[PDB]
Amino acid sequence: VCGPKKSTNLVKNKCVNFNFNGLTGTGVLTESNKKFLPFQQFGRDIADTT
Amino acid sequence: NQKLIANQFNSAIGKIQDSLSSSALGKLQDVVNQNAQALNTLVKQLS
Repeated sequence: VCGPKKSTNLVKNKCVNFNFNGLTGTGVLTESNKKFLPFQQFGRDIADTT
Repeated sequence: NQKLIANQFNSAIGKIQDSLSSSALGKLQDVVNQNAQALNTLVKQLS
């Protein structure tokens, strides 16, 4: 039981600070060609970086 | 024996290709593998 959690709108193709549902970072957001399975939330690579 | 010597050289050069199209460059592949393994270990230490 807690309060509501506000949201701004997402901006692409420029350097931002982001916060997707408790996963923070900094970088450039761009549309992708990867296809997740419908329960997966985020992806990593070999060195375990998001 | 000039013609015999030239023929022996030509066939010995021709066997180097067929040996390389089969590997034998392990001493150069080791250096690449070791440097990639070291960078990967450095990056995984951040977790």
